[PDB]
Amino acid sequence: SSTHRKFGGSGGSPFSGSGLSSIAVRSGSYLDAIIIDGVHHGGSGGNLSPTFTFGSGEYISNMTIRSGDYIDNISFETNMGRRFGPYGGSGGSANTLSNVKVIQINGSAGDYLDSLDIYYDN
Ligand SMILES: [Cl-]
Repeated sequence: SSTHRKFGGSGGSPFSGSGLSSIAVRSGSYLDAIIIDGVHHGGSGGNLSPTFTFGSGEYISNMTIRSGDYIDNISFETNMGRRFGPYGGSGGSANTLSNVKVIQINGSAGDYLDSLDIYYDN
């Protein structure tokens, strides 16, 4: 296999997302945490989003991340046309993974979400 792309900065401690079955975030001006399959990655600040639960073979087909030294914003669309976000702030540069299949979301987090490493098929 896959392509991957890293977003964000160097802080935090690494994590792996595991199978992409459900996602929620905590955000304010930037990302406090991402919660993947009920597992928390990041801090306790900001506001907690609703949980997006993927339906049977649903996957992320478009994803937009705004980031700088931290992850500032996340949004995505799925192959079924469902949407998540945006959650976070303006700030950072924006980048979109367009018409892909996201297979893993790994990253690094502490009290905030420092970085994401997105693995995807083009
Ligand atoms: Cl930042």
